[PDB]
Amino acid sequence: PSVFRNFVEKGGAFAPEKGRYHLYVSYACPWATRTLIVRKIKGLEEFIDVSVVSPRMGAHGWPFANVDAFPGADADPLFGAEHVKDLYMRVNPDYEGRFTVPILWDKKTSAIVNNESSEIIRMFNTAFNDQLPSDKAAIDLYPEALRGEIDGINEWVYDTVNNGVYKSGFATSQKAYEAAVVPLFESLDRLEKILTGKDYLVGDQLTEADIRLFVTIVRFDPVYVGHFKCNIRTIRDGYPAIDLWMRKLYWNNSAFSSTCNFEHIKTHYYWSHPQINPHRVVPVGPIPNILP
Amino acid sequence: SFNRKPSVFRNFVEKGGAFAPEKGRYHLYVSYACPWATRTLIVRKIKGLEEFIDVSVVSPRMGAHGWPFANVDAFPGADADPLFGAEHVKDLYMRVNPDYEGRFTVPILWDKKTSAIVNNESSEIIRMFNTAFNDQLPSDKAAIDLYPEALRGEIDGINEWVYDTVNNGVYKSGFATSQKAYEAAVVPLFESLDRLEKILTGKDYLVGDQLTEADIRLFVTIVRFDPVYVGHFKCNIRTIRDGYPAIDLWMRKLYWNNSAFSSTCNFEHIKTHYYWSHPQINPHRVVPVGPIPNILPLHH
Repeated sequence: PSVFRNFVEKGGAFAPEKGRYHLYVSYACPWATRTLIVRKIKGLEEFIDVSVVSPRMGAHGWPFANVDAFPGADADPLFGAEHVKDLYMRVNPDYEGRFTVPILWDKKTSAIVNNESSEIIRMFNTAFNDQLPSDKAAIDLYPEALRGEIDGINEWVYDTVNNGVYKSGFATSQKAYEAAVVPLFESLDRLEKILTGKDYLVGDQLTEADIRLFVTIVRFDPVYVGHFKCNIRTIRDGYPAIDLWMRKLYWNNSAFSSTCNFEHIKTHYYWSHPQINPHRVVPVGPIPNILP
Repeated sequence: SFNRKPSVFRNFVEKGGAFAPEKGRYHLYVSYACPWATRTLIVRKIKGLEEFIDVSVVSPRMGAHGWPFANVDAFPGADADPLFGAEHVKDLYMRVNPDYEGRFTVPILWDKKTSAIVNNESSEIIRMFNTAFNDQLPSDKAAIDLYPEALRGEIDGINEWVYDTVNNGVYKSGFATSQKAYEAAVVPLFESLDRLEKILTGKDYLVGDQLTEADIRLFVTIVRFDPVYVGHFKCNIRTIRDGYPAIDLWMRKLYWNNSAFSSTCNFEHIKTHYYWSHPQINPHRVVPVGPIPNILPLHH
């Protein structure tokens, strides 16, 4: 239940202006990786900067490179912040919500525009088109011919897959655990017969629906199988077409390979959850992280 | 780092000795989840001793007081203690020696006549179940020898590094409290699994093209490798199903073609024990739906 739900739209308080917005993310959080993937498909590395927090979350939440100097992590360049908490309590000092990543930060106002990944990739989809080159501005991860159909698939993929892995690993009872994994793999079987032969989830063109499914499927086999007990079967050997669909987004599209740091992924989940893995031991994991 | 503790009771059921092979004299305390106990049960049915040694099945939900019996924890397939009404396996060790400071492991070979423990080392128990009782068994069951002396050099050879890197290596992988000790155990394990993969390629048994104990000591670990050991012990470099086809296929030929490996294999007891009994590896005691199925069919 994320707060801050404002959009960067022309003629608004948050207008698409170059070098005005900063994106606080982690390479491990799948909702943050959404924003980053879309940020590179449309070439916005000149409109939105990115600070990568350390994956070893704990006690004080997401830390920055000054307190925890993990490879690939950035220090906070806007403020002297040590943890993501500092940006939330900057805007509201009695904020009782959570310190969720990603964060799209407005430098000009010094406030949070949005931290809901579904919308950030969608404002990263419109808004900035006037200032982008012709090829990168042509990309549309949400054309309205197949829009309504995307929200349909994105809705049950969100509930059973994107979030289903989380109610699997974080469940504290056997009953709640089983209530989450079975719909997860049932929807994975439904997704498996969708992507048989097809190369994309919808309409022969890469869409956000592929992206919201990719960031969780890319972490299914390394993390979600062992750490979240989503082990009915693996995407590697149980879902061959889902597997192959994922690897051609990975090896044939730069916005998925450069946005995928398995070190941050596996280190975060296994280290920052002491009540699922008390000794913070990260397995050598499935080798390799992803097949060719 | 995980350092196992050796067994204290190491007497044998042999010739004119204190422990002679007499029908209905010995009681075997086991659990369907313990792979070292499952050794005893596999050998007990290959050589047909179900009328010489009875078996009490301990509840798989170990915890606090160690292995409990069906009277304190009523899990399906678990038995109560019929000889002394014991609540936990600890009681049988403490019965014979009230100043016994060791651990309360299973299996237990109990001498009813002395009211004492004959043996609690699985490596030797499967070897006394192979000798001793041959005079009293039928010809078919007495002919079986899981340790013929022609191959008593290959068996101890393979059994030595299979125990250290595979049988016990899986335990020092999962029970490790540090990243280095974890990595120090998983790498030799899968290295020995690669070596095991090239041995059993084409072959039907580990040594000399016949069912030996070495096949039995390796089976009890491989059959639970994919269900428990991958997720719970983070031994997930590869799975036996899709990474080691010859080890996998070797295991399924012992499972589906020999009843003494299927009837001694209760996956529920296996998966419930490891996930419920280790609150320092899985604090909320949640047992995954696991790899489906527990073991692949004989045609794959």
